Amino acid sequence: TIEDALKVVLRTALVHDGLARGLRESTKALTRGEALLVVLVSSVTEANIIKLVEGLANDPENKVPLIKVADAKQLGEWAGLGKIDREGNARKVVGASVVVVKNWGAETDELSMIMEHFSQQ
Amino acid sequence: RKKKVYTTPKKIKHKHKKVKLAVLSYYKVDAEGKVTKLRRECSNPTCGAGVFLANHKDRLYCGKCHSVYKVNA
Ligand SMILES: [Zn+2]
Repeated sequence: TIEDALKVVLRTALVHDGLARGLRESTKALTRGEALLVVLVSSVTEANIIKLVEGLANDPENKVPLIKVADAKQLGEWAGLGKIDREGNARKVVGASVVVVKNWGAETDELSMIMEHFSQQ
Repeated sequence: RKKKVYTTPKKIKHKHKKVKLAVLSYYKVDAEGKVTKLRRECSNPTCGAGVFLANHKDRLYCGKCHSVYKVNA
């Protein structure tokens, strides 16, 4: 439970339609006040998705949430991309790089837990 | 019935399903600076500076509002 509970803050976020999944979507979404928590890959390739979304979320005003995690293929199952098959093993999905969140669909204590790790260590 | 010769001139031109383009969202990129934006947006009542503008020959689009926003320089 050492900071891999970001799945459950994302999973309750999806049920209240609050993930602007996708490089195009996220970049559009976080170029407004919608940017509420952001999740990034470490690096996929060629370093420029890494440059681009970081510079937009590093604006000179308060809107700087940023969380740095591992490769994208896991991350799509960490978000909602449907591969349930009513819990069956089959992965029919792809992996996203940048998920930006709006409104997080919840009141979770893990939601309480997560920002504090984002704030204090 | 008599016959079906399918007489008419052949105009089978079923279209392109908007060919997948390459890496997009090219706002601008700035070496150690804040990035400005190519392709000017729109002062609308809904669109919250997220929709860009096509740069045509002598006109600027919208895309989601399909209305020209060009003004004289
Ligand atoms: Zn518009």
